[PDB]
Amino acid sequence: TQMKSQWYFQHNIANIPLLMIRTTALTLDNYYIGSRQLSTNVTIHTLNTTY
Amino acid sequence: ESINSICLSGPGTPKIPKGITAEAKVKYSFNFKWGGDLPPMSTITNPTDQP
Repeated sequence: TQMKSQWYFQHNIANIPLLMIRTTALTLDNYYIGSRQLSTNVTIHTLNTTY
Repeated sequence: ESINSICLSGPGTPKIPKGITAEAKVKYSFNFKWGGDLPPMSTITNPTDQP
């Protein structure tokens, strides 16, 4: 909306970002299961915090 | 100069004062078309351009 139909020097507009695209990879047919194996629970390893 | 002087005795030959050069010119325009397959082309950076 800030880029009006007017002419601009190419030096001025060169670095102005004229589009942002956001994309994420998806599955529709495996939406809940995803890549789950065996149990719904996933195992996380951690450093004992208490020591 | 002697055979030029004999030619100057003939009709239509001009009178030009000594030390003057007479001149004539035409402006021409020859019309052409150039034909071919589409040529290549190149471009210039926007930041380093007519400021």
